[PDB]
Amino acid sequence: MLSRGLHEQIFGQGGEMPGEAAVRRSVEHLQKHGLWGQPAVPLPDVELRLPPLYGDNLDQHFRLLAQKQSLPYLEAANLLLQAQLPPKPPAWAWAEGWTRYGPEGEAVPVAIPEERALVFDVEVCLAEGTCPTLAVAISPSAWYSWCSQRLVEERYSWTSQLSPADLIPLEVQEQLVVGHNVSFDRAHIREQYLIQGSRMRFLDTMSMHMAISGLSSFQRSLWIAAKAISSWDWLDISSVNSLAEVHRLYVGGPPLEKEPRELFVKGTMKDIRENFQDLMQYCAQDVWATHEVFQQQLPLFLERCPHPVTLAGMLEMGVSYLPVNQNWERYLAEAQGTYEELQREMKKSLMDLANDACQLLSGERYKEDPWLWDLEWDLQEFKQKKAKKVKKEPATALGPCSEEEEFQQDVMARACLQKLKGTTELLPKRPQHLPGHPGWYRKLCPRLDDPAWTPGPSLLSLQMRVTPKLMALTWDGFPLHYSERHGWGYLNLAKLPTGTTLESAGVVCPYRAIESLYRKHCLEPYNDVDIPGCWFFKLPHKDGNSCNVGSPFAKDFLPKMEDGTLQAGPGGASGPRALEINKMISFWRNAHKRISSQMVVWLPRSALPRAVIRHPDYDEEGLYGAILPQVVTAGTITRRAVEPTWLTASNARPDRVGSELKAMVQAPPGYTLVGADVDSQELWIAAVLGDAHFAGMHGCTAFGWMTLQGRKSRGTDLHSKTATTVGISREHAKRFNYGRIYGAGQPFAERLLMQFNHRLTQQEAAEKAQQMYAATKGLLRKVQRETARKSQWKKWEVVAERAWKGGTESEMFNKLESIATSDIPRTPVLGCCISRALEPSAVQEEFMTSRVNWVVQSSAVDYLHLMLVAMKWLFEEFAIDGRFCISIHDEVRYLVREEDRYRAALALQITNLLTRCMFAYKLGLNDLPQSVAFFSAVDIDRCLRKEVTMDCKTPSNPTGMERRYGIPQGEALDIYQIIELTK
Amino acid sequence: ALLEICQRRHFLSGSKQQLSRDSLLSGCHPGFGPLGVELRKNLAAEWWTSVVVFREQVFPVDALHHKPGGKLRENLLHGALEHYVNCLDLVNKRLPYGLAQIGVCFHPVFDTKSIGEKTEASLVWFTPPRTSNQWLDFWLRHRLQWWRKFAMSPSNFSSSDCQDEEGRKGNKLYYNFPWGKELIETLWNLGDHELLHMYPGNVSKLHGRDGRKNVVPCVLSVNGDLDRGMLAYLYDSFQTRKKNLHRKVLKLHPCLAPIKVALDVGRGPTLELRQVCQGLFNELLENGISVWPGYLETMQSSLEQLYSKYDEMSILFTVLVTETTLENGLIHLRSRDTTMKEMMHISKLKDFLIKYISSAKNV
Amino acid sequence: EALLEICQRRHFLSGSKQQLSRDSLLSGCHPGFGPLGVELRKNLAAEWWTSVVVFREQVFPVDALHHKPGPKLRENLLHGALEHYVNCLDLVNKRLPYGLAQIGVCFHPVFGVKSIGEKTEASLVWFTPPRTSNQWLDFWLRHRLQWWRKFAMSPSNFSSSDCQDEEGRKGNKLYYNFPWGKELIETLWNLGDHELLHMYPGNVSKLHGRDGRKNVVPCVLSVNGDLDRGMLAYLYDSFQHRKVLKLHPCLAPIKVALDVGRGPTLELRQVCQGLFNELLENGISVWPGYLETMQSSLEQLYSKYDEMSILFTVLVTETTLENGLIHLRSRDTTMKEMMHISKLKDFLIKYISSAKNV
DNA sequence: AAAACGAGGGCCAGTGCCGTAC
DNA sequence: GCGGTATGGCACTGGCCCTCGTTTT
Ligand SMILES: Nc1nc(=O)n([C@@H]2CS[C@H](COP(=O)(O)OP(=O)(O)OP(=O)(O)O)O2)cc1F
Ligand SMILES: [Mg+2]
Repeated sequence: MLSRGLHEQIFGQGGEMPGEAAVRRSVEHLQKHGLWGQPAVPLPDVELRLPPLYGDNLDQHFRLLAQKQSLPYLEAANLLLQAQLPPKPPAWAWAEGWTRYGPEGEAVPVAIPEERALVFDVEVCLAEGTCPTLAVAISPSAWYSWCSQRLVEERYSWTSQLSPADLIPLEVQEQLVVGHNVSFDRAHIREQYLIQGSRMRFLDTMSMHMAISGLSSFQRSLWIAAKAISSWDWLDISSVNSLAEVHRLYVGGPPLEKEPRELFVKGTMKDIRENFQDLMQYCAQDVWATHEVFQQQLPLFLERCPHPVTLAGMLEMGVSYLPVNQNWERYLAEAQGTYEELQREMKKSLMDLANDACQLLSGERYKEDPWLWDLEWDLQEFKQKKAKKVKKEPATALGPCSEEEEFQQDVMARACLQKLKGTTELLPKRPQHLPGHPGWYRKLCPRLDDPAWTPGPSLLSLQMRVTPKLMALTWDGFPLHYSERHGWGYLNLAKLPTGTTLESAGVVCPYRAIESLYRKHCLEPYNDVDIPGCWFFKLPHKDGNSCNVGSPFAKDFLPKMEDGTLQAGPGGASGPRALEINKMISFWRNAHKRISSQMVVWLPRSALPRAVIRHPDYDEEGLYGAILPQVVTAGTITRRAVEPTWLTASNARPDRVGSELKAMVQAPPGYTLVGADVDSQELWIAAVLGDAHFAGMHGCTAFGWMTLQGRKSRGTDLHSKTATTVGISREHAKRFNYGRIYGAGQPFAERLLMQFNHRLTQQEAAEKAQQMYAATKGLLRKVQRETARKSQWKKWEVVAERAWKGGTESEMFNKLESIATSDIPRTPVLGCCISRALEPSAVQEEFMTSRVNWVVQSSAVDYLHLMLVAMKWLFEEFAIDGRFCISIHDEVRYLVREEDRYRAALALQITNLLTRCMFAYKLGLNDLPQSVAFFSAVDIDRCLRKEVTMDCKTPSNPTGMERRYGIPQGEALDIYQIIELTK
Repeated sequence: ALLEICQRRHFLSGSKQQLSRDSLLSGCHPGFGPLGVELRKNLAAEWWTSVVVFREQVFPVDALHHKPGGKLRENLLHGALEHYVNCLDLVNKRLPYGLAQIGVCFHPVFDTKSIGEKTEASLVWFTPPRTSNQWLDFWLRHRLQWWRKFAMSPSNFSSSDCQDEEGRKGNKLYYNFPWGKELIETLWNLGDHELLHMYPGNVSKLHGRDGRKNVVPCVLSVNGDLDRGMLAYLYDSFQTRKKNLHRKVLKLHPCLAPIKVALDVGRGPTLELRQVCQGLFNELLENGISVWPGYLETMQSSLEQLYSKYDEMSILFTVLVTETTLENGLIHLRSRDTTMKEMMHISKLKDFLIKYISSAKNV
Repeated sequence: EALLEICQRRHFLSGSKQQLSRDSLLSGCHPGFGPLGVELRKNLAAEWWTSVVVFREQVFPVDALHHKPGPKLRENLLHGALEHYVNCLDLVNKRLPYGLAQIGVCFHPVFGVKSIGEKTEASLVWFTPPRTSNQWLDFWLRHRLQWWRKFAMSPSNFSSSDCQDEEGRKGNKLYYNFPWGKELIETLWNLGDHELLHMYPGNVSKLHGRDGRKNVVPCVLSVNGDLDRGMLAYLYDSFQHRKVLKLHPCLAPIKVALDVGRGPTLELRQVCQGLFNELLENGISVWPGYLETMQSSLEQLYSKYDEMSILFTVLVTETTLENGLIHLRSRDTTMKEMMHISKLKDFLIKYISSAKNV
């Protein structure tokens, strides 16, 4: 009820738009495909009083909202554009706080620069950060220069107080701050760390550059190489995200000079004050260039992104906020401790293996070792020079008692010792590494004059290339090797000859111990090259490999390590345990820097909501603070979020060490976070882009029908339906489908599905061939399928027909290519064009996949923006405290309070509904399906995570530590209306 | 189960043949050798360092071996509990706080009538009831961590979570001997019962300031058998397939190793500026590093003999002084972990040893 | 006197009200020791083991059983060292005369009903040929007297007496003046082979060790010092309106203490924690009076730190958070000084190392 | 006595595989 | 015919530049 899925809506009375011929073609298509076994399972319809619409459509609703949400900031930006620049001061003031430079650049002592808008770029001495030290900000009126308290030489104690730069004005409109990578400057604002607020928003010129004339990473790689027939025409219309480069692009003026010494990151605080004036000047050049770039970008961005939704969406997306406490420091300490312990164990075992293998140097018995014969095995003893003379050999030149009368013979032996000592020091010079030990052992040791010297052989690895060969047996064989790739593994007769000859002089290669080792292995070039494992003699070549890259070293083959082949020796279960140790610290190895250096400002009990103090938690001399995620507002593609740490933050796994990083953002007492994850966005997006192109309804496609048919709650989604084939649940099937949509390569899908299912290649290939039906079909000498009924002809002139291309049957890739063929903006819907470097005008463009992905992912990002502005619209209109946002592409979490959590979740549901209806309206019709209108999962609890129930590794017991629990949602939240008076 | 000959030949234990696993686990052994009691010395010192010194609110306690009112003490917990009030006075009633002591205890054993003594290092941790289990988990992890280092195979040491007959939580520590696991340290959370029984009159002298309020202290306790631990490291140090060539050597951690370096005389014979060996000797012992003197000798044998003799004693480095060193000043050196000849300078050798131990203590 | 009371309030001894007399302290009866006394005894035993490890050629440490091997507690610390004689003959390769040192808790009966007392003593059993036994006995006499003389504030307080009998040919006893009564501190005897020949008959062909191509059963030297009596000795030796215990730097339990001066601020605690870690990193016992919680007066604070025999007291005021300067204050001179916080470690270490002399 | 050339180690950026998220 | 979009890390490597000893006025 009705039309195979619709809800009671007041978003337009009409409407059909029947398309009888179109729906006849769709029904006929879905019959021969063919799906006509409807389950007939109507979802429970919801009847609630919707919030006031402003008319006429929801398009103008979101438009007016986005406009009124970004009007003051647009006014401020316009104040920046028509700003007449006063010249730079002749000298910078060396005083704490802000200094106003107005007429003739005089020094006016100021606490807070009161301006509607300004540019900004903060400086910070990395030698003892992360505390700000310098700052410069220009305004439409005059200039400003801020200095930190680091003007007096003291022995400071940095616990990250409220020392960052003050910028916000007090009440007892309003602010806008622009700058290159503005989030980093935001993280150094005194009033941005408060739980409440804020009126001030930020505008990033880097993100703006990315939106206007951005480029992919692959494009960056060959852009900087400038130092595929028509792939070099976009080289001068775009640039990398560097400030000097983006200035040379949008302003095209003289190349700005960068600090040659990099004093803010290479030097200390000492050499900064010596060059204070200069550094200030550099900062001024930076904020000036940033100002120019902004001035040139604002109208361009406004042109390419006409819809205000993207603007306001970009405004709220930059003011993220992560509340934390002492549990953060505890997490750092415990995780680092665990990491150091596991690393201690691993390196101990490896260096133990490396020590006992060093004994077979004497005498020349290493040549027999099938693993140890490639490396050095050197023996050095250098050096000395002659100074003593002459002509005499220096190489050869039981009585019981009780004497003690020679009391001072001890100091005689001592004097002899010291006199002997200080006469040999001038014989050598620079203390080299230990020559007695072999070269492979020298390389595996820290230098003697190194400040961080550890005893014995250190620097063991995992993932090196010496130690894996040092011990491990090799796939039902003995030797492993490396040249262009390591041991071949994972990611009609054929013959190959053999040969063995000597000529001198090369390194001796044994091959008998190999055969004997194979004999010992089976005690429990051809043949045995297909499925079994064996190594030849020399050659060296492939002779039976599947991977076209190699894998140094095998670090994700646990199921191929705990099944026999392959194993290690010596010996036992040391192999799989070593792999376990590697897997555990895999995340913390490549993130510990970003996590530990992740700063956080603690706010005192004077500058926090007293309503939290009233709440029965202090807690026991506990410190509460927060950190701004520091996120680039828009990065390719398409204008997604870009953040070094929190976007690549590991989830909750009982294996990884720092896996709790996500669940450490603990909401302050009295407050709780309420978030949601779109299920699903890009799949349903592609579906809609198919059905809206085919006809008017949403279920008029073979692919677009299965998407909006399954429910994750006690049911089976499309991803879950493909995961139960079988099939592997569930993320793997997601990465199979989403990989299929953007280019289902036969060998890629092959090795992928075979990697995830773990079986044999034939049946797998059969499954793939069965699943490749979706993309089939497609289009002098050519593919045997054209616009004509048959390909065979004689001298038939038809070069005017070879311009059409598109797949058939199931999928809808034809539309994704239709948006990828337009030489004009290509903006659906909304509705913002990107990059003068990917636009097929004056570009080959040969970047098809990146553009399809651009289409769908842009739909996802516009979805994000819509969600943001929608959530913001009914958070200020109604009494919902806590508007701070924390979004990750698909998911989005708001920092609310414990008494307004259900109404906030309700706001989330409303938001999702309105956004879905927007995507439906932008293509027609306004009507939308049932099992896609509302969120299925809404997380409401103290710390943010994936599922409502959370376990961990490092703290072992989650609720054991001061935590709570989560609550699934749901259908019970649909009883609390948006009105304040509920329950 | 054949390294015993190495323990007898080089006295880390008694030379008596009657040293069964029972006789060693019960504490009825005739006694440890010099290298053995030195190993236990350094182990106990390493306990004292990573338990008492670094962590504040922890003070040494001297409990007696008997009672004023024949059988002796079975545990050195009670004697530490007796010193609660005074140690509360020196800490100004600021709990959590602990009392540690390394003393020998006497266990009655019915051999299937005798009594076996064994050295134990115990720490009684007086902690508020609000944070008892947290300190229990803390000390579990830190004790287990302390025992998992110094090991060539930390996978042997394990922990077990167990409850009392009443319900009190506790944790045991095991080491995987070749014949199975064995208890080496025990951790328990006593619910302030014994302290209440000891002071029935005024319970006011037991109240400890948790912070904003005074509370009755919950009594945590961790007792670690250092004899079984010494034997555990002694077994762990000793080596196991297709190695193609084997050598007898026990790899003890350079921190708890009985004898650090070994000084000898090579080439041989050389008279009589060999008094420099005495110089290096006193210089070495002055810095507190153990040095074995290879002066008066009957061998006069293959270098492999005394090399294996030093590897059976887990001696880290073997410094050799010959006449060429008397000429220039570059003595020889042979590491135990990796048998390899290496030339070095004298004071450079001293500082190399000091830095070796100091850095070995670290990561 | 007024010394036994400042060892109760400063936790050198255990809490007692009746068994706090000198006679009960001289007895093994206890009320054992407080943390300060334990640390003092540990440093004392450490210096004891150090003063015999520098001794050429080699002396092996051993540990004896406490109870009777055949079913009872030990009185002397000689038997257990005699049991490991034949064994330790192998390690010395039967080459030269040699000794065995050990520190242990021996017992002795104390006299209603009678009880049992404990004493921690350090013994050395020096096996040496009969012809060179007396000379080596005099040697050990001198070295032990000098050993007690080094850490002493007055060498005249320690005395050495000679004696002899029918069982022991020549013996020497080390006394200590209190001066409420000179007391026994250490015994040095020259027991014959009878003691050793009594527990190994026979076939006594194992006992005689090589002495320059000569087989001879070695005479036994019995060194036996008391570390408790020594502790009390140095305690009475350090007692000097002022009430300050001036124990030796190398012997003093806690050698430094640091508090704060400015009102309770977290930064002060951070700096003090830093100095705490820095000082403990180089093996320097430090008392943490910055906990604190009030920091009342400074004079009673210095009085408390002087009654605890702390070498130097450190004060971390608010100026330290600017210049790094800190308020030192000695004990032997009680001079209020000021110096940078970075050069404190080096100063303390150098001062401790300067006390190393004989 | 004095000028010159080759060997050794650190700072530098580039490259190849792997780590995670959506 | 092609999974896409981002963030990093570590090992390896080779070329730049320095230093220091050897060979040379
Ligand atoms: N490998 C992936 N490529 C993708 O393009 N996506 C895209 C990026 S954004 C969108 C959201 O990711 P999700 O993990 O939430 O996947 P989903 O929404 O489709 O499914 P669900 O809601 O999480 O159940 O899916 C995800 C992948 F895992
Ligand atoms: Mg997502």
